[PDB]
Amino acid sequence: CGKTMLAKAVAHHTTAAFIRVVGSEFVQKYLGEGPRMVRDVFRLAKENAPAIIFIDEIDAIATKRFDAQT
Amino acid sequence: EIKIMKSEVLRVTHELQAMKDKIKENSEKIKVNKTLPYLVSNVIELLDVDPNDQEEDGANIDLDSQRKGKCAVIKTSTRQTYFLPVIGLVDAEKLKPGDLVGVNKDSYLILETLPTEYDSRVKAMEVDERPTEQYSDIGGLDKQIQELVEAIVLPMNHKEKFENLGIQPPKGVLMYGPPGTGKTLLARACAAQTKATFLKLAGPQLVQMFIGDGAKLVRDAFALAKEKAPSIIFIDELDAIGTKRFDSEKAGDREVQRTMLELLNQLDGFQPNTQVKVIAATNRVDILDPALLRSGRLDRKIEFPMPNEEARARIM
Amino acid sequence: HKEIDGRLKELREQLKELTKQYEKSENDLKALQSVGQIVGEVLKQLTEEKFIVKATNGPRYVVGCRRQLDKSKLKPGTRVALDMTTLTIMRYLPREVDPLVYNMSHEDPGNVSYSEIGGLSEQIRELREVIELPLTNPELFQRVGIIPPKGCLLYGPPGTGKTLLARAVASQLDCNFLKVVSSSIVDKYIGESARLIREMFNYARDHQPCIIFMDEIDAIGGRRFSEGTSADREIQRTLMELLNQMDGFDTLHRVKMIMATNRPDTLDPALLRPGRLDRKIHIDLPNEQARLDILKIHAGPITKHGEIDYEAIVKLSDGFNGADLRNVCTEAGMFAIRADHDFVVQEDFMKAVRKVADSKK
Repeated sequence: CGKTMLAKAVAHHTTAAFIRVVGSEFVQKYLGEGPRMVRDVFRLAKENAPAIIFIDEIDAIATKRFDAQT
Repeated sequence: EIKIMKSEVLRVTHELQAMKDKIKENSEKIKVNKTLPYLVSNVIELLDVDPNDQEEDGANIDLDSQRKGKCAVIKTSTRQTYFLPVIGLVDAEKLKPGDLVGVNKDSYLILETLPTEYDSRVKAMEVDERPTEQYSDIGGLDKQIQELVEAIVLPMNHKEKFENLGIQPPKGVLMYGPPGTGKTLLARACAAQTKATFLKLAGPQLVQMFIGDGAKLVRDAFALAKEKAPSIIFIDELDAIGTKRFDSEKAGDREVQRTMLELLNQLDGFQPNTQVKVIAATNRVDILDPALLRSGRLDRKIEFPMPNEEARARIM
Repeated sequence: HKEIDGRLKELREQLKELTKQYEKSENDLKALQSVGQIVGEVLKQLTEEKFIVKATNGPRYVVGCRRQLDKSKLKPGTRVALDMTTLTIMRYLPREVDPLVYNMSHEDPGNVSYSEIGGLSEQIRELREVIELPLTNPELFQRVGIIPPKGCLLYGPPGTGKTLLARAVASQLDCNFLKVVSSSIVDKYIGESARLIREMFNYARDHQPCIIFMDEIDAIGGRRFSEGTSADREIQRTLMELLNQMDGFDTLHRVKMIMATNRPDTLDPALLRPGRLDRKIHIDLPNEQARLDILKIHAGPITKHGEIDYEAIVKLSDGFNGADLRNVCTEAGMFAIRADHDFVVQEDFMKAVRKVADSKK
């Protein structure tokens, strides 16, 4: 609905980097070899400020037992 | 003129021997790597241009998976991917994107080609090469037999008649009625008679703990069938392969649905094979899970007839 | 003298075929000595001697690179060949994703006809107007200044046969079909559904134009209700990816999407808006004139007598699609083989149609 476009819109004007972060591709079934690439990625972004951290759909990782069928 | 001729005959004999020594040397070399422990691996990509690709990462904190593979890849079973340039020790065109290869863990080269198919060859596929049943030995089942014989057996043989007509054969049959009537006994008798391989698949067996596993199992079942031709795939259940829910909330039971749909599409995807014959049976009297509209789907209807007193006597 | 010449040619030809084969086996040996090639990607270039690579002999490493290699090949973020103990950059090659033929199964656009189970014709025309026209001109859309379609959905009872309607379409459009079987996308491994979809989508943009045909999405269909993450986390994984492509800076530039769904109820709130699934078309139940046509195209190849009142059968028949009528035609044809004639009657069709109707829902 453009909910996303407004976010990008302020970013473009303001003079700071767009970091697009996937929060439901945070989710994972078990540790193994696969999820460790993004580990290094976040930290550099904090260092070389300014940036805008946009986290898309946090919820995959956020659902836990608060319904108790998770 | 004399001299050159006689020396060339001695030259050619000497050259063969040096080349002969070379081959000898190679034969021992390859052999040693075969004696187990040995790595079998799976070639994901055939290709033989555009090297380089990527696997594994560093660490710190925040978790998203990644994997890659190109040129030709083999993924060995420690879960490691390897880049090799092709050899003529086995030919790459003869190899496929999805093939099992035998690899020499030294240079990581494909010493040999292994058979077709990967992973499980179904976790419980029962093959009955010749059933022990005959229908000529049981009468009073008669009405059902007349219809059965006419359904399955007639297309394969009578093919010449079909060809002239221009209509095609069926591919699937449905049998419905009260279980435990010895409905199955007649299915085992037709298989014995016809000279197809009888493959017994039980519907809860396709269901696994493991996620997406069943569709591979069915696809494989189909593939094994292709090689065996003719074949009868006997599917017990139309309750553990005959539900898919029309409920709004049905998401949790997604597994069951995915498998069922897979069968129906596997039938709809292409245009029939006369290598497979499929017979489906119920195990609880009558459901609605549409799987009968086309003839690449099921189309033949066999009904159990209610008991006839004359028939009971005959059986007795 | 005479004898020697005659013998010489026979032994020379024999020995040559043997020497040549043997000589190859020697080349193979040379290769077993050769070193293994580890795959890496460069994170960044530190010094002209130091590079960051994240290898798969071991973990992350700082590695060297040959002094025989060009500076022009240093390019920011590329795929690299590494050794297996020297741990150096053997080569650099430009980063594209790997192509998929293990995820791209090919169905040729003309293994059928759209006069086979034609008479479904009208729905073909509506799918054509949406899809076909953008391929011919973007220019016509462009002058006006209007965003063209990305995706189209077909839903309903699979009376056509779900897959058949689509397949018939593929033939007409005559394009590059990238085919998806939904339950091979779901796997029991971490992040494969996500990796697979993404690469697949990537390959379409390079290769453009291309159609991605998704047959029976129901691995994408499921918004949860009990809010699990049993298998249910994968449902969320895939769904999220579909939306991520749309939410991105990607534009399906010449990329077309066709979806098939059996029952529609698990759609997202972002699909109602165009800019993913634009058009959603329904099944439509044939008119009796369509029905006649469909019966007519079926009857036509096969053998018959010399006189069939087509209209009578049209009357008895209702509530069927082209696949549904086809079975009745073939059914009549069985009864003729039984009768032992290549000659049909009106009666076989009347009975055939009733036989099918009963059996049905």
